[PDB]
Amino acid sequence: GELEALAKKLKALAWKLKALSKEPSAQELEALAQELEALAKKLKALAQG
Amino acid sequence: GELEALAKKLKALAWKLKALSKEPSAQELEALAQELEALAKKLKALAQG
Repeated sequence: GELEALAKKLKALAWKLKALSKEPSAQELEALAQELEALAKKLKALAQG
Repeated sequence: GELEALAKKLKALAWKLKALSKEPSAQELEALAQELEALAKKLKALAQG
């Protein structure tokens, strides 16, 4: 369900980070970092719900 | 480098979440949520560094 969709976004983000590791800079990294934090907040809400 | 190692942990976490979506419960989910937050904090530090 919604967790299946979130696992997809997390697999997409791991791929962003694999690419980022060959083309790094602060902006993109702190960008992906905040993407993970948003997904973690959604997961937390599903845990509470 | 260290970013290559982190991309590996993120691909591992996406796999945890894919499995979790068929066997969910609050503990494990809030567990994985805090795992993402720790990885995001490491990424942020690399961005700053």
